[PDB]
Amino acid sequence: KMEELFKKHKIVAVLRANSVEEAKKKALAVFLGGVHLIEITFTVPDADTVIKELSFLKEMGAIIGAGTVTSVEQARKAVESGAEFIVSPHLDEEISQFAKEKGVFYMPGVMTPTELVKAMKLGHTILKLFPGEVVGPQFVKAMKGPFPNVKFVPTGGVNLDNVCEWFKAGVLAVGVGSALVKGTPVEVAEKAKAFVEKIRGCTE
Amino acid sequence: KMEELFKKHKIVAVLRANSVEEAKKKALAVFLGGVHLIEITFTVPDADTVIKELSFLKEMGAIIGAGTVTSVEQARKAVESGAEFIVSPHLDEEISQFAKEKGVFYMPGVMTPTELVKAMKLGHTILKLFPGEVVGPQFVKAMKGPFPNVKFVPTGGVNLDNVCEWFKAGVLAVGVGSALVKGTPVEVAEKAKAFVEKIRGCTE
Amino acid sequence: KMEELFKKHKIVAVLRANSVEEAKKKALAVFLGGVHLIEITFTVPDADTVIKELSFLKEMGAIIGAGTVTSVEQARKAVESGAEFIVSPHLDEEISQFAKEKGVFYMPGVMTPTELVKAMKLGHTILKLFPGEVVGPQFVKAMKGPFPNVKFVPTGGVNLDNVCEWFKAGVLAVGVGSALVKGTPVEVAEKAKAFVEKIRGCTE
Amino acid sequence: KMEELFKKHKIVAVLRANSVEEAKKKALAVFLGGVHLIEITFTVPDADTVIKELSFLKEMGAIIGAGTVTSVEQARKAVESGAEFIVSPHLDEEISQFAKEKGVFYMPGVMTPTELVKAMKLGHTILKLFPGEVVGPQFVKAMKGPFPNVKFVPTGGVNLDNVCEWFKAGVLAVGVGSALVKGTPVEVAEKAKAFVEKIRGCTE
Repeated sequence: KMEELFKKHKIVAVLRANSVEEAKKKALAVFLGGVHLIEITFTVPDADTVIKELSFLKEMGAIIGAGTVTSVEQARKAVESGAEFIVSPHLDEEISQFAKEKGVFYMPGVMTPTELVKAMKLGHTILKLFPGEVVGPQFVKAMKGPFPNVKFVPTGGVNLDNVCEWFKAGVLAVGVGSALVKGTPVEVAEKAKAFVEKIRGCTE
Repeated sequence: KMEELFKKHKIVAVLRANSVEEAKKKALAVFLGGVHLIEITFTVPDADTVIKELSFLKEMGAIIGAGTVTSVEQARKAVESGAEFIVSPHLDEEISQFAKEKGVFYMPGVMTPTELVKAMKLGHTILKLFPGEVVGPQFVKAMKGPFPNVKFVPTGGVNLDNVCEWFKAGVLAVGVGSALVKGTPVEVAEKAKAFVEKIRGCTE
Repeated sequence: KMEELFKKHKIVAVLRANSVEEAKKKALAVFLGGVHLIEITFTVPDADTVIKELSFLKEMGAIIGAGTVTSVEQARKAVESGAEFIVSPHLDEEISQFAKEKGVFYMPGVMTPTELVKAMKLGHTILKLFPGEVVGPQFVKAMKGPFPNVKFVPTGGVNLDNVCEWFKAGVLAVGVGSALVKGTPVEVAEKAKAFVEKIRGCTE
Repeated sequence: KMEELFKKHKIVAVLRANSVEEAKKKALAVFLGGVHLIEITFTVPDADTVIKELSFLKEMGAIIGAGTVTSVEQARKAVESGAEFIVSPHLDEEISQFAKEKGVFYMPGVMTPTELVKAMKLGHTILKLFPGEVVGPQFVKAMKGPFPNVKFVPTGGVNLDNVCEWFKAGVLAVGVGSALVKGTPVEVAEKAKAFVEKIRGCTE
């Protein structure tokens, strides 16, 4: 179900903020701009409170998840607060097992073929590629040969100029951080609209 | 308390829409653009449902009221759904009495000196001026002589070009309909920001 | 039935004259020019005699009514003389009740939202807007928001240059006085034809 | 008697001031400039004292009345202080009845055909038109058709440029406020002379 949501929506807002209020305002702004997949990172103060207080957006068709999850304790708080997916920057076997037992989609971060194969052995075929700005679209193209069934969601350095190159490399979706979420709520809503239009114009 | 909110915020979004979903999206858009006073008109389908489902914005500092109220039945539904103020296009003695008994702020609409004096005799000193595009800022200036203590909130034809003329005439606030609320959610948020900046630039 | 006649014919001749003979000649002239709705105003001397003596035009498809009715006494004389509709410059509760008891269409005049709501509470949804030259087409557009089911027939200052602006504002019909009825019988018949052609050219 | 004074003098000074002393100085200035009808508005501090202290000007042929009367209490104080006429911005049934019982001329303010007909039913045929700057000379021309016997005294926005247009529309007299009464006593006397000369030059 989560794979079909990533495939349909093609973009995840990777939300970093300095407060609960700033995070909520930015989550609303990206949703009003047409971004339905919203990742509340655990670098946001009280990220569990932010996820819980955004739960009303699910009735409007938002999908609220947790990102930068680095412990089972954080994964637990995220799920208890109503996170619909979990994202980490790394591969975490304890978070993988916890997410499997809870029936919650987990997207581990990988950077190498060895980490990719470890993630596959834990049952993961949809992988965060992080940092995307270091490995680039070339890594995604290289992995298509030996790993044809693995799908990537790159995070890091995705912007309006390179987003169509990522889709041409064969990514499932993109995780967009500062290029989307940096600025005032109005500028964030305008950037969200521009990303949705740019992605549509190179994936239809 | 409601007078000080009108004086502080200086703008009310007069929200007309064809559905509950459109009304909610536009209410969020004006709030994200910095408009805190939001009038859900009873020409919106299920306007009571819209008011109830927007109640979470009150925790963010939105003030949600009802507009185009033309019966005590509509006034009751609005208050039960959590409306914080009532607005009508006309003077209504039954709505005035009901609002007084409920302890809810009522802003009747007036167009004439006779209707103004009737509204004052019912205890109203803050009056909707409607239609504002017919009577203009000249009516507000004319009423300052005989009625120095009456304050107006004009509705109808208020736009970015004339809003500062309304404040120069001595209005308390402005009710803005189609010039703010018409368009996509993104265009409505941008127009809300432009109205807030324009009003600030001629009232500070 | 009267609503469908106003909707079909789109124009009422508002007939003012200084004698019975002048009124009859002008009523014939507007009818020969294609205007079927003819309002004999009670500012015409012996207006009841004029209505009675024009009764033969009903067999030709003219609809003869009374205008400038300001008392139940005048309303009675108009109906007894065979008036098919009553028009007043104001809202009159006694004329409203009398017209309801007689089963005769009454079109009250209104200028304000408060008078409009009073007229609606008396069962009137088709309202004379008077004076039309003071409130303009902007008033009709403003009333469409809060009062979508109310239909206007403006009277006062309607002419060949502005008649299409009134229809674009969403009026049901127009009441035309001096711009149609002033002049010789020949000039009145030519003006009637010009109004019918102008209205057709912007309402089809 | 008051109708013939309005018809003869054609102008009423509508006197607003911030003190008894300023009001008296301005009343003297307009009288020395040839304006005999002087309306002391109840927005003047101690307006009853001003009327009483101007009573000596009646021996010189000044006609001193009260304006902006909005209660029977104010009407009583005005009459007890020697007001020769009462003016209000609105139609007031209690002031109408009180003025009738006292045998004092009352000129109610009206803005609509409905208020006009209410004023006529209370015995008033000479009406203040207020605010004159909103309804304009076009309203006076429109009322001549349905209400040939009603006479208007417009107040609000009357000045040296438009005063002759008001007389061409068929007003009985004009009420002149800020265009006459604003300035030093010398400037007010010069403006009074200029208004009297301008009115004479378009009404003789």
